[PDB]
Amino acid sequence: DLADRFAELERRYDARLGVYVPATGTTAAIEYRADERFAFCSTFKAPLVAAVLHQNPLTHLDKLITYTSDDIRSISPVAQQHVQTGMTIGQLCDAAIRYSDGTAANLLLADLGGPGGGTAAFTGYLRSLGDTVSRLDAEAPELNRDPPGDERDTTTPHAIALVLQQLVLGNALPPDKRALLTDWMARNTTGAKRIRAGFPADWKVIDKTGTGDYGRANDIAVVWSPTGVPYVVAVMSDRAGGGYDAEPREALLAEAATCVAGVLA
Repeated sequence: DLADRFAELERRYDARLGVYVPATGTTAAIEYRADERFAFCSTFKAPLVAAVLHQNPLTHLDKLITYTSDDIRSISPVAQQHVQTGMTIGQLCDAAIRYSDGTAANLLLADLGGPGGGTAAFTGYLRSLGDTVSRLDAEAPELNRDPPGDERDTTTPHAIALVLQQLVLGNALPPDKRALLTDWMARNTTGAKRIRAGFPADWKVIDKTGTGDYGRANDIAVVWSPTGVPYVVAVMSDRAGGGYDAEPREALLAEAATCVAGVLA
C-alpha cells in the first residue's frame, strides 16, 4: 500500500514524485517512478565532488583556483566572498556540497576538463560507477531550466541512489576521500526541510538538495537508523503542470521521507 500513499502525496501536493531506496540484506527496494527521468538540479554536486576527489591526489585539494566576478553565476552564497582571494579545490568542494554553490560547481566542472565545460567528463565519471542513464549537459544555472521532456541534465531516482550508495557506503572512493565527501554531506546546510525533516531526529541524515524551475525539488541522502543500520534515500519531484513558474514543494519531500521511515522502522 506504499504505492497508494505515494500516489496520494502526488495528488495532495499536485506533483510528480519519484522515490528509490535500494534493497539491503533485510529489506526490499522501495520504488515509485524510480526509473522516470527527473532533472538533477543541484544533486549532481555530490557526485561531482566525488569525481574531483577520484581523479586527483589529496594534495590537489590545496590547489588554489582564481576567478572573477564575471565567473559568478546562479546562487553563490560562498564564492562571491572570495573573488579577491580565490578558493582552493577543497573549499570549492565544501561550498558546492554544503551551500549548493553554483559557481563552485562550475569551477569544479572546469577542473574535470574536456568539452562542455566538464559536463562530458562528469557523465563519464557516472558511467564508471555503472550509471548509464544520467547525463549532465549544461552548467549552473542553465542545468536547472530545461523543459519537461528534455532528457538533458536528468537522472532517475534509481540511478542516483545507486551512485550515492557506492560513494558513501561502497568502495568507489578510498576511505580518506570517502570520509571527506561524507563529512561535507553530513554538514549540509540546505536540506533541513526535506529528507531530514521526514526522519526522526535519532536517525542520522547526510544529504544533498536540488531546486529548480517547473516546481523542481530533490533531495538525495544516506540515513542511519538509531542502531546504525544504513539506507540510501532518493526523492525527486517536479510540477510541470504549472509551467516554468511552478513552486517547488519541500513539504512533499519531507512527507515522502516520513512514509519511507515508517517502512524502514
